Amino acid sequence: AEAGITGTWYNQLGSTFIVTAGADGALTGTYESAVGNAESRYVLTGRYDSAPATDGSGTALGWTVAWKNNYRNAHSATTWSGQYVGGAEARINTQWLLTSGTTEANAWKSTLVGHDTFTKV
Amino acid sequence: AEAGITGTWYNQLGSTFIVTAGADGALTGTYESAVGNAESRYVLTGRYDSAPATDGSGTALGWTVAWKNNYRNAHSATTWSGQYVGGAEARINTQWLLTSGTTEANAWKSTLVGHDTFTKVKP
Amino acid sequence: AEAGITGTWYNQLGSTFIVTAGADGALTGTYESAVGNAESRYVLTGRYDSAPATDGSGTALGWTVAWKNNYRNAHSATTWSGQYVGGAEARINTQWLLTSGTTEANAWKSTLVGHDTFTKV
Amino acid sequence: AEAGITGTWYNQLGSTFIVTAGADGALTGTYESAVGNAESRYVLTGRYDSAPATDGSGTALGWTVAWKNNYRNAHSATTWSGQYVGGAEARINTQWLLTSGTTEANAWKSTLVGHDTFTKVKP
Amino acid sequence: HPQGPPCK
Amino acid sequence: HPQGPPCK
Amino acid sequence: HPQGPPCK
Amino acid sequence: HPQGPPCK
Repeated sequence: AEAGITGTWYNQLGSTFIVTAGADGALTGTYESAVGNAESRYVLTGRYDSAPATDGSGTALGWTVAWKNNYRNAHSATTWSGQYVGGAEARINTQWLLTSGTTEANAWKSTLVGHDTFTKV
Repeated sequence: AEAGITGTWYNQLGSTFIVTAGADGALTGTYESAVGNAESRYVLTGRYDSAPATDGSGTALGWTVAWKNNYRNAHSATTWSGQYVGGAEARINTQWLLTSGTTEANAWKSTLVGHDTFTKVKP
Repeated sequence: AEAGITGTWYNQLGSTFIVTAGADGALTGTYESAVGNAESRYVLTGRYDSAPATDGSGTALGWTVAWKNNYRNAHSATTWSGQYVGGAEARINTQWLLTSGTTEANAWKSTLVGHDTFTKV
Repeated sequence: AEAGITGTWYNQLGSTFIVTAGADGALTGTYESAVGNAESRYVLTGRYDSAPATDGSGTALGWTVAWKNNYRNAHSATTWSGQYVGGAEARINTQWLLTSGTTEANAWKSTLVGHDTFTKVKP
Repeated sequence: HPQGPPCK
Repeated sequence: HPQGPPCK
Repeated sequence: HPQGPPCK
Repeated sequence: HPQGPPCK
């Protein structure tokens, strides 16, 4: 449901995503990596459709995480694009792009693509 | 660097991207469709590496636009992931994913992929 | 295992993929769509690593299907890129690109990207 | 059309693509790395729509190259999916996926995505 | 499209 | 779609 | 990379 | 990688 996005989600790799969905389309939160750890946390910001279609379609959304925090800088950024489906088993199904900052010479293999499914379990 | 990214940029389709990079790695701005009057502005938010490498390496960044504003709602969102390359001719080279809200049955064709290159025009 | 690719695989949508892996890297077969049906079949051709690494890595492969047969022409083609992992539960994990033939004007949204996992069940 | 695709093409990195389109929708040929002597040739196989639309629409096609030959084996395969656009300046515009064989644990970063444009040089 | 699921 | 060019 | 699984 | 440019 609308603010059904708000919460803690986990993906198949064990990363945790904590977000707040504002009534007007904003997505803000923390994305934490492996182990849980202390600052394995990175800031994330995104946007979503705050007035989705009234047909059983999912809600489009997307967000970004630049992999730099006060402890690490992996000179890369990831964007996840996908949709939220609520209900008994709510999930966020995404495809993502991870681009690393390279020199021109390596620009051809600067971007990895994958997919992740997040659940609240 | 934040200055370098801040400004107005255009891509090969004629769309407008106006961004401000903040010292904390944040990106805020507006995205506009190719020509098409004034009410074709959408909010964008993203993040960039505020401490890139020395070398002639690009600065990684990314942002998202949910295609809904006070005039239209296309039930979709696009995210651009790429690198900012500064110099006299600064460019932001990206790959993007556009996902539309679908029903369970069309979920298989819910995402389009493409690439855009942005050229800087104003600071 | 090497010629463990040969066989009938199914994906999460119900499509069936029947392939023959030649000792030198070729992949040939039929890809059939929904319902099973008669010619819901399309020809596929690809390539794979016939000398994969001797470390527990999967085997890289890829193939293409142009969606035209003697009954239908959907003016598009799909390419699946991924790897094969054998064992008790053999699977072929892929990401794919479906490009439709468009006019210049629509070229910007000519390509869809997704992912499929095939199993022999 | 098959003729139109048959020939030698090069992309912006300097790689060579030599293809023959057969009447049945088949594509066979060789792909070569950017400059780099003779033993940098790999086999390619693909398919294209042998009955495209009238209109000025491109012809969809795709092909794959497994980066293994008698000299090297990079344990990876790339597939290009795109459209052939004919005319006096014919071009094949593509998006590609390069997947490397990995262990279960690095499977998450096993695939790279990019785009290449090919220009025709010989028939 | 023949790549998708059935139209049942 | 606001991400594509102007129309015809 | 922080996006991947643990290095355990 | 044979898909990228010549080396340095």
